[PDB]
Amino acid sequence: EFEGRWRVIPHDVLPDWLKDNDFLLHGHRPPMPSFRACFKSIFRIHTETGNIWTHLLGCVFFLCLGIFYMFRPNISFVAPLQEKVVFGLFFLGAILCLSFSWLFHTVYCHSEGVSRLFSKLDYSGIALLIMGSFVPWLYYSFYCNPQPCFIYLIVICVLGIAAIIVSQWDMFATPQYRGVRAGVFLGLGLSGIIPTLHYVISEGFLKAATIGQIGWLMLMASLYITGAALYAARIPERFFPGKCDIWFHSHQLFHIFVVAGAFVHFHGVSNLQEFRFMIGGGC
Ligand SMILES: C[C@@H](O)CN1CCN(CC(=O)O)CCN(CC(=O)O)CCN(CC(=O)O)CC1
Ligand SMILES: C[C@@H](O)CN1CCN(CC(=O)O)CCN(CC(=O)O)CCN(CC(=O)O)CC1
Ligand SMILES: C[C@@H](O)CN1CCN(CC(=O)O)CCN(CC(=O)O)CCN(CC(=O)O)CC1
Ligand SMILES: CCCCCCCC/C=C/CCCCCCCC(=O)OC[C@@H](O)CO
Ligand SMILES: CCCCCCCC/C=C/CCCCCCCC(=O)OC[C@@H](O)CO
Ligand SMILES: CCCCCCCC/C=C\CCCCCCCC(=O)OC[C@@H](O)CO
Ligand SMILES: CCCCCCCC/C=C\CCCCCCCC(=O)OC[C@@H](O)CO
Ligand SMILES: CCCCCCCC/C=C\CCCCCCCC(=O)OC[C@@H](O)CO
Ligand SMILES: CCCCCCCC/C=C\CCCCCCCC(=O)OC[C@@H](O)CO
Ligand SMILES: CCCCCCCC/C=C\CCCCCCCC(=O)O
Ligand SMILES: [Gd]
Ligand SMILES: [Zn+2]
Repeated sequence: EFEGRWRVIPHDVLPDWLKDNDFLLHGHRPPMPSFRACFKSIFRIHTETGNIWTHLLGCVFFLCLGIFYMFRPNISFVAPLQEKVVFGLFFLGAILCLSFSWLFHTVYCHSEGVSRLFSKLDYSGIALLIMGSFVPWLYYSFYCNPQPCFIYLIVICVLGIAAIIVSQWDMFATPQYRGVRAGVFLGLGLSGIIPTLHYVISEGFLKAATIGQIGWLMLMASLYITGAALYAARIPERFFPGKCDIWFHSHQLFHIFVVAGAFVHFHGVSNLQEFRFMIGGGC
């Protein structure tokens, strides 16, 4: 098309608001204050191609998975309205996170102001992913006891809202604060260790590891700590500058870790429900 033609550019030519990873040396999209060109650029090769498509493709996937769940027969659930509301909040959190992300990774190169607004929606989406993922997990983990279930819900929501308020600070988006983000969100998700200690302290290592939770929760902490480590350390683009530029750089692998992470997490709480059903609502 002879409308909105652009070329990829090296890092040095990017304005300071687009310059974020000095290991992605070429393949950058230039500032294009046209969302027409921005959304058309989804069908182009560049540093954000994979970022766009992993969370764009992953967003339609959670959208389908969250629609199909809503239309599940109500005999499957002990309390289908309640049980569907808890999963619903996880699914919305998963959908919003991926949407804010693929939208931001798309309209990113548009302007400084636009990238500034959508990056704050992008960060905020991570916090809503963690918050929402806790809701069905606490519903089944603290099923027969609601004093911790209520407290831990407020704890994850008070922490998540703080993370979301800290995401509005413009320093938080700078590449000097990259480690601070990987710690802020990593801390948010790892704070689940509080209710894990508490659950284990009252059910015991038998009632906790027999029911898969311990084996699953560890893999989840692996995905969380390995994943955040990649983002903050910029691996592998640190070891192969200008070679891992279009495919397989850290932000791209991190997207895969987020979609995979939210799938492992869904399959986990979709087991706590398959189990709570095989036992009914007894206390
Ligand atoms: C003559 C080349 O310098 C032109 N070529 C540059 C890229 N490489 C090599 C390089 O990086 O210099 C050539 C390989 N090429 C097609 C093929 O190999 O058949 C892929 C498409 N590219 C995209 C682009 O760069 O805009 C078209 C322009
Ligand atoms: C300049 C861009 O318009 C090229 N662009 C499309 C065509 N290429 C070329 C190929 O087919 O070999 C595909 C693979 N390519 C290798 C390479 O070109 O170095 C990746 C890196 N290039 C950066 C660069 O070209 O300097 C970005 C991709
Ligand atoms: C001043 C800097 O420390 C912070 N600033 C970036 C400055 N750029 C400079 C450039 O990169 O050319 C100007 C672009 N523009 C504003 C304008 O129209 O002057 C966007 C809004 N600004 C507001 C401001 O200018 O303070 C946001 C942050
Ligand atoms: C959660 C998903 C939400 C939907 C995301 C968007 C999907 C559809 C995308 C549409 C892109 C259409 C192009 C939008 C083009 C408008 C911007 C533009 O360049 O305007 C120029 C002038 O009007 C001003 O100078
Ligand atoms: C559209 C409403 C359908 C209602 C079905 C009612 C029965 C309950 C359904 C349970 C889940 C069935 C398996 C479907 C599980 C979701 C997978 C999905 O949709 O992935 C999206 C990708 O294929 C595309 O990117
Ligand atoms: C889908 C994204 C996740 C966030 C929630 C979105 C809000 C959904 C709002 C309204 C949906 C109205 C219809 C809701 C339909 C759910 C009940 C249903 O059909 O169960 C199958 C049973 O009939 C079998 O016994
Ligand atoms: C922010 C997201 C919150 C969740 C929104 C979606 C909630 C799910 C919607 C409807 C579930 C209704 C379950 C109600 C089950 C009642 C029993 C019945 O008679 O079932 C017949 C069914 O066909 C009725 O659905
Ligand atoms: C983006 C999403 C962010 C997280 C939103 C958090 C909202 C929390 C509020 C309500 C969650 C659904 C509660 C649904 C109502 C629960 C009532 C109940 O009987 O609870 C006892 C159970 O624990 C065991 O049976
Ligand atoms: C996005 C949600 C991800 C999952 C939910 C929250 C994640 C919580 C974070 C970390 C929990 C990791 C648990 C790792 C295991 C700790 C429990 C423990 O001490 O078990 C004793 C047994 O090993 C004895 O055999
Ligand atoms: C959902 C289950 C876990 C999935 C993997 C999560 C990885 C660890 C979480 C946070 C650390 C990375 C912080 C990224 C902040 C900037 C957001 C971005 O643009 O990607
Ligand atoms: Gd400015
Ligand atoms: Zn991202």
